[PDB]
Amino acid sequence: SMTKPVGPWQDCAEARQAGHEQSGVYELRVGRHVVSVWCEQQLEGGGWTVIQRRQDGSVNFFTTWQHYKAGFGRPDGEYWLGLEPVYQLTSRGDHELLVLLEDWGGRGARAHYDGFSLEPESDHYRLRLGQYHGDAGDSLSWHNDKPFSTVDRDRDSYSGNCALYQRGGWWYHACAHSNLNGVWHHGGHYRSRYQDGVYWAEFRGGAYSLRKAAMLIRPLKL
Ligand SMILES: [Ca+2]
Repeated sequence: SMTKPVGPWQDCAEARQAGHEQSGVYELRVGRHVVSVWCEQQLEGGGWTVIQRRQDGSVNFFTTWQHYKAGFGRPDGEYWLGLEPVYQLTSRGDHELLVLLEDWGGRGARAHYDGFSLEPESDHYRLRLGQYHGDAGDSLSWHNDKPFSTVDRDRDSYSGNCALYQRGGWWYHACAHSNLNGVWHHGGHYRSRYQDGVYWAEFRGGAYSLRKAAMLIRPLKL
């Protein structure tokens, strides 16, 4: 028929190439299961699968290993796609990671990594990145080849428990240049004993909480 091609899709890039130019919720076939994700279809050519998004404090990111593994939140809003789904997606071919940030004054910034994957659960979903470029600054490279930690699974390189103080699940080092799964505060400045906000060291700094943050992936076709 004369209607556009339809899903479910291998990824947002496949939907984009089929002529779906509007961002929104798409169905992806990830492994043996179809999962709904937000696709950013306009920025930098589109085709970006959102795997993490912060924007309004509606979802608790201080949550269980099982929730970090399986995914939590909902794709129309704040969510975390899940370590296992992201492992499945990035276990097939090369991927670019795009990090999108916005501060409370409306300034935006972007980080790109040419290469992004996770080890499986048996290797604690260790992060692998590729070459960096972007205006945001490279505040994820310090987390390369770090295991994923949550408060009951302290795998970081800190004397104490990074997740306990910075409140995310993350590939904590000692402790972080970026904390995108941290506490979303209702303004850029907040009162806390710890740098626990949604921060990016090289874009507004570790004492700031960003208004919007998101992590997106797309197949990398050289
Ligand atoms: Ca520790």
